[PDB]
Amino acid sequence: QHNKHPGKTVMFTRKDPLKRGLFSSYPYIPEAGPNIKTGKVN
Amino acid sequence: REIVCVQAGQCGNQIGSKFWEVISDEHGVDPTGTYQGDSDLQLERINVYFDEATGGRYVPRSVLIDLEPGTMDSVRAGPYGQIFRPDNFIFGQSGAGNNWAKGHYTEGAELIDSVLDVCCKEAESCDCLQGFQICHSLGGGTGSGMGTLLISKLREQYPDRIMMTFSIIPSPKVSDTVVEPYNTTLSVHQLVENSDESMCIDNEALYDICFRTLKLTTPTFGDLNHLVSAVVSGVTCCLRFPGQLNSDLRKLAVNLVPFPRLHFFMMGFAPLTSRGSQQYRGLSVPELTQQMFDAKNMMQAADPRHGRYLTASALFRGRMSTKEVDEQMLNVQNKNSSYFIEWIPNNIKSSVCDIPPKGLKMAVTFIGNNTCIQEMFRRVGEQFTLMFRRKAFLHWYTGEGMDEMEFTEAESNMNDLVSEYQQYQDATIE
Ligand SMILES: Nc1nc2c(ncn2[C@@H]2O[C@H](COP(=O)(O)OP(=O)(O)O)[C@@H](O)[C@H]2O)c(=O)[nH]1
Repeated sequence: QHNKHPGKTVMFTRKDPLKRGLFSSYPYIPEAGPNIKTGKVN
Repeated sequence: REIVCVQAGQCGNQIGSKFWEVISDEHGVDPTGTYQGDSDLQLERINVYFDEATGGRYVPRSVLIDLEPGTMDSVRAGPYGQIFRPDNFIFGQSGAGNNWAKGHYTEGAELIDSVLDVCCKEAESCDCLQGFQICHSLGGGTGSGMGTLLISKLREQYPDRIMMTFSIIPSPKVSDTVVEPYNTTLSVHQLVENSDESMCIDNEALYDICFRTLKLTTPTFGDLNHLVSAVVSGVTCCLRFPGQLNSDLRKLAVNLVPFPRLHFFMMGFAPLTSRGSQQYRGLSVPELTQQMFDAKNMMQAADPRHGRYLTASALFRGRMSTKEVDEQMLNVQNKNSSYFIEWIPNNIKSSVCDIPPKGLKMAVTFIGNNTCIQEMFRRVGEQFTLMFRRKAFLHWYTGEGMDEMEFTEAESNMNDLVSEYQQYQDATIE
């Protein structure tokens, strides 16, 4: 029998692990009188 | 920023021979010593490991010490043996006998003066000296005794530099030497006071690496020593080539050691690919990271799942984005948060270098500081106590002149190191 390393794999990763490629995202927050009178007269 | 190498004993001389073959290949140095390389990037840092002799030649900054010249005759007869300076070979006339007391006290005091004169001549020649690098086994006789003697003398001479050791440690399943527990315990006692950073390798882990990962049909010690030479030449790569995030041996020490006694690390090298499967997996930073954390790729018997990481370091070689490195290190820290010590906010340091090793698109070397190393010392202390209570082979050491009190000091110091690791593993914020 061949001997073995006594350590088993636990840590796992993946490619492109971030959400939508962004580290973090901000939440959405919603949102007188009469004038002077004159004219031609006589 | 120059490194000085010391090779001691049979294991040290053989690993050194393979290391200098790998380094001469990466910088394009002919075995005659003539530069025949093809890029200025190779020449501009050649001084880091080679001194220049007249009319083109380069000589390697290494001291070879052994008590019987048989191994040295084998390395001088080897294909690159001519490069070594004849005056750099120091030898006695009788072997160490695998006995620590003989190697440290009788032939040690006889030869040590010539080794210190060669080491001082080699160190002073540097324009600015970086730390020393030593390769030896702890289970042997001249490796353990002369390595720890020379380390103590160099620490007296050059206390402000770095002291780095690569060390072979006894396998948990089969011994290569019967008196291994005494030599290992006394050597670890010497190292914890004198050393700044120490890497430990089990031959059993390299055998399992070769058979399971590389599926080699008939491996030889040249392959194991090539894997070791690859990681050894990789840790220093950022010292001697340009990159987007430079790093240095002192920066690794400053980021890896939280407290001065906790300086023992695990080592790994990632791009090992099986002899018939390269078509099944493309090179990528996630693939290197996945192999990087797989315990199958670690060169020690202890497993991370029984401990916690205080700190870790990854050095990347190749043309790659910094975003992928940072997000991979964040994703691994976030997804496996229970295996990282919580009172440190980030345990991994990253570094990026532009020039990969020849024939590989990318490579990374991994250094890890994990509390599971306490399990190895506890096993060695158990075997030491079993042998010492019955005086199993003690008359050799006592007949050479050792006081029994030295054995109790080394046992107490190793037991306190195990206790300190156990206390830091179970510490809490409160
Ligand atoms: N990886 C590796 N281990 C070796 C080599 N030669 C010896 N060893 C190991 O080192 C230990 C023997 O120590 P040794 O070098 O003989 O001590 P010395 O007698 O003082 O030189 C055993 O565990 C061997 O398996 C080698 O070339 N490579």
